[PDB]
Amino acid sequence: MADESWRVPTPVQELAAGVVEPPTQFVLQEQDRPGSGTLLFATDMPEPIPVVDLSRLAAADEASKLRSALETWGLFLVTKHGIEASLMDDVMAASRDFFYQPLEAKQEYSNLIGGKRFQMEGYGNDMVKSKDQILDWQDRLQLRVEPQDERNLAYWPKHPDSFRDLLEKYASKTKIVRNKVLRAMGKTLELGEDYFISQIGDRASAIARFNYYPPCPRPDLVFGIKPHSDGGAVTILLVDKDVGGLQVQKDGVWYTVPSMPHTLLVNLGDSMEIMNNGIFKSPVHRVVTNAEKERLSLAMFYGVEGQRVLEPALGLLGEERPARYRKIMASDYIIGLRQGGQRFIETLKI
Ligand SMILES: O=C(O)CCC(=O)C(=O)O
Ligand SMILES: [Co+2]
Repeated sequence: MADESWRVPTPVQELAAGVVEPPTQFVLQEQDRPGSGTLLFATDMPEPIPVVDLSRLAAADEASKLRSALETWGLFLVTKHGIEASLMDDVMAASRDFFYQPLEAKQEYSNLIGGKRFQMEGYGNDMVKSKDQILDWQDRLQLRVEPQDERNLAYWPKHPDSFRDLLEKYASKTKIVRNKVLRAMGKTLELGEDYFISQIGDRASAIARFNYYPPCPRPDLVFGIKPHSDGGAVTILLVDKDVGGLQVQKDGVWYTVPSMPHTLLVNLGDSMEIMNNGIFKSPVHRVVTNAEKERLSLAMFYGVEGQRVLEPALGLLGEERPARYRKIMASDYIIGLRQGGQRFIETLKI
């Protein structure tokens, strides 16, 4: 009937080889470009830089840093998070080893069912919904890590042969970090330390996303990953070798997210914004490319169980305090998120 072979994009790592212009499907309209047309993409983030010593989170001055960071930016760097540098280095080395393999080897894990049907899990790109869609300058391998009995290990790279063990160990380590952050948030919001852990639920999704950003000859014309907020409750992000690129939006201004060696980045998701009545909000963020080197990151997305109603916590609505978000089942929120200027969560504000 009709040819829709534009739904099947070639990996950017291939398209980026040796080019001096970005192919047209990556080029943003002038007013949408990182510097809107200029070479100045972002402002340096002002002090105090949002940094949280996770081992000292029970101390009041550290809790005050976490609260200040979440109010101001919706994210923070974490130090002393309990994840050994050797394991952070190895999981990102395993990722680099996978992306460096031949296209043939990587497409054995393709997220294009039968070579044509997008699904989220596997190696490739995000869904192409229309011919005129501007694509991001990245590829990604995305894997469902939790619940354990829902994993499809056929999409997990078999080479290098320690990829699976490294990801499993790392994910179990980021779950500890997740819970420590969530307990500190329940405490500062006076909701109980286990409030958000229980809202999220024992079988909640945890998804690993290994991002690969090839060098781009014209970083002013494309996004490595387009402006967005994460949809779940909390994201724990690891950037290999702290290569720059990540930026965060605040009051319409884009700020470079600074790096610290051996740290992780925690950012809130939209589901958390609703659950906490907007006290802390989900930050809009993006990745700009560079001309010199590839950039690798690993995001651990912690979602909320699908049938949980997302709604402002009851403890935040005492004393006739008004709800600022309509309620919505978590699976319904994700569905609305994947629909096509205005972010979906704006439709829920009251
Ligand atoms: O690569 C990064 O630093 C950001 C990744 C990100 O925003 C995402 O995968 O949702
Ligand atoms: Co993100």
